[PDB]
Amino acid sequence: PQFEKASMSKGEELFTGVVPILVELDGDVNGHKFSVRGEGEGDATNGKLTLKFICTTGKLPVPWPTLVTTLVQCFSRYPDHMKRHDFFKSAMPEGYVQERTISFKDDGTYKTRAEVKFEGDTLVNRIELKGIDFKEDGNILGHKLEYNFNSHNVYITADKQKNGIKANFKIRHNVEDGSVQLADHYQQNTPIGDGPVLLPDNHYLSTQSVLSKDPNEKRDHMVLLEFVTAAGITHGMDELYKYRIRENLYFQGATSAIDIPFPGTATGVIDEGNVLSAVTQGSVGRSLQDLSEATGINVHVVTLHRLDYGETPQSFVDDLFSQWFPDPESQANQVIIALDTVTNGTAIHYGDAVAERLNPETAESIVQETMRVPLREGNYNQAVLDTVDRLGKVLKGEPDPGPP
Amino acid sequence: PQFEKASMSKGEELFTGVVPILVELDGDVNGHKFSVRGEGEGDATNGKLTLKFICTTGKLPVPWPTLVTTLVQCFSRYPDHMKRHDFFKSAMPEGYVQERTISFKDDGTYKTRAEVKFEGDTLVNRIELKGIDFKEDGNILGHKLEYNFNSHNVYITADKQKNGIKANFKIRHNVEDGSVQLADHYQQNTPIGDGPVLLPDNHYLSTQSVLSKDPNEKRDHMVLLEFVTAAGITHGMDELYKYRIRENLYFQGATSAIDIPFPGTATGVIDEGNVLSAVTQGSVGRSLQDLSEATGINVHVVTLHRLDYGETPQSFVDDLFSQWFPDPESQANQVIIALDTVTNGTAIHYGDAVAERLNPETAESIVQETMRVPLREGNYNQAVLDTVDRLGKVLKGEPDPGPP
Repeated sequence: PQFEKASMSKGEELFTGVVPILVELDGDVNGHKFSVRGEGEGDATNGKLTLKFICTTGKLPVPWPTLVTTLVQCFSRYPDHMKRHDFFKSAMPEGYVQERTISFKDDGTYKTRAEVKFEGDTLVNRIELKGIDFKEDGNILGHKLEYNFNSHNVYITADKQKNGIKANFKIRHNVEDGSVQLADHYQQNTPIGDGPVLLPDNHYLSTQSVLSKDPNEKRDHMVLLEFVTAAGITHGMDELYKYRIRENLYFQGATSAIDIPFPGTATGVIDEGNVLSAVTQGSVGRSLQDLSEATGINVHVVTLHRLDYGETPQSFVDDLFSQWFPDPESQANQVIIALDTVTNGTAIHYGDAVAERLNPETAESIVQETMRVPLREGNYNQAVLDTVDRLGKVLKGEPDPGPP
Repeated sequence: PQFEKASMSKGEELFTGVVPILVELDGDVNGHKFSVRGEGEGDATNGKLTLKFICTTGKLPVPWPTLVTTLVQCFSRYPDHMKRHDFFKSAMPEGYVQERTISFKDDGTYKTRAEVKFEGDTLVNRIELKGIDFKEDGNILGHKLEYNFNSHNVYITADKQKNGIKANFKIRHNVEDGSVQLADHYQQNTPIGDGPVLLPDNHYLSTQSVLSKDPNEKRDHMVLLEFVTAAGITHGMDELYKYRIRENLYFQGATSAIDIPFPGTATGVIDEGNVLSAVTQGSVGRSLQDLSEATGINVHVVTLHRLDYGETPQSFVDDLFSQWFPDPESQANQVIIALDTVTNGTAIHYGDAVAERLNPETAESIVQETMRVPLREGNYNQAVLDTVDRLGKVLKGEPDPGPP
């Protein structure tokens, strides 16, 4: 079996071999202050990672395993069929901001902000950690955690408004008395630069960590080794799918036009890519209804997650319109605007009655300029409202306003 | 997110913690004879594995990395949503026979047979290896391979006839001159005992190996550490799906009745679970056609991979018959027999005209005894032919023969 061997981003090629790694952390938990420095290497092709951390201020005031997740997901092994979903490498060399909240069950919580970026040939992770309201003799400050680490799944989803991702997972820390201490993780990454990045389908990383000690070393330290790979889960893999309906977990795949059936409505908005607020849809709804009752032109606005490979925005919107409005009579009385929320590609289609009021060069200007300019900052709500505002005045037969 | 935490086989519960491990290998390559013994532990919940191998006969005549794949896939981490596909643990404690052929590109080939089974509380892998026609100064016998190891995917499929699995993968061995030496792997596993086992959907294991040396050790040896997890890939995850049609790679999922459209044929066989030879289908074809032309009863035989969760063999065959033959007139002139090839569950449905010749207690005997008895040994061809033979004589109006 052979898959897409080609490079999917420029950043991906920086990790082609072994990349040196540096980690720096300034922490404060309940006021006990500390610092950690770490160095090692990473081999992203194989998903291998090797680091040695040391506490530069004495002995760690918290247990080492509690800092593992804080102390470079760009070194994950994305198999060939998953390469299009590797956000982390696509943000390089500029890097990303990785922020987290870590709630230890029945105990305090960490608050973390790091920058992960290339400085020369080395990948650098620079962290600030703050820990609040921990129990004086709890599992954390009391150092009751075992020096070992379990494997986990990190569930990832795209944050399209921020041109980044979000992730959630539960870390299980073995307690020396046989119990288990839970650390719920909420995470957000956002690229430092303005270059383009890969916005992923829902997927997960399966993680493994092996903690050890350096016999020669006498400072307080941790030796860590890791393997990491990405994978996806679709609804058909989940025996429990039928029952957990009463999201952000399943690999969406591409949207083909047939996947969107005609809504059965004169006008409206179809937010399949889930980028629009209910308040926005309510406003767009009233506007398109205004246009209909006055001009008798019916518009639908369709968002979607991403398009099939090989199919373009124009080709999707052309197919959809044929499917919705088979009869040429059902045509012309109808419009459709489409938006790919992963790529921000847009396109329109309309029947001749509309073109009896809408010129090509204008119609392009409305989807390629008025609509796309706000997507430059991830403002999908404004992109749709502006487009609705400009087009509606055209179809009401008014002075066309300008593009941005 | 929460998935099926429950146990899917009895064998699965033997790996609940850390299991001690023992490996024994007797090898002969081009006549250079050797033995290796290894001991360590495995933690299948986390997909971790730790072993130390030593050559008991001097220095290894071949490079250590070339024996990694030969020297316990039961220690793989199956995530919760994949537990139904873990063949390896379900064959325990009796175990399985793991046989392989390893073709080193432009060089010789290994031939291997092992038994993996529990002896007391320890998992034991006992291997015989034979190597044939290697190059005297090749990459193998010449010891030109680097002491390191890449990550790989092991692609797995069910071998239903043998109540086991098959797997294929390509191992890439780094060569000290910068080139890469390929070792194509063909594999077959079969349970040692007669107890029930899990037959899996297509899936893969993503593997990682870290090779190291023991400083205190002076014998020829290898220290190995491993992480391993299972995952699946459906067609929608593969950008190249549309082009590689002109198999055994994609996670099949369950078959619902709607997935099988009415074939458009008076009679025939539909081998959706892909267990029947063309020669068998040709024979069944002529028989069912004989029954039709003579008695005017039309039979279809349908196999399928496995059923949706919650749906039974009877419930699938009842739905299918309604879907194929809506009109009660299209009924009675028609029969349908269904077979789940993963579970060997069977069921029939027929219209009243058939029951004007076919008694319930008999119809059951034909699908629950005549058809299932040959499935006990994985003989799907004989199961269908026997059932066709017995039923056809009933519907021709002849002395019913017996069940097994």
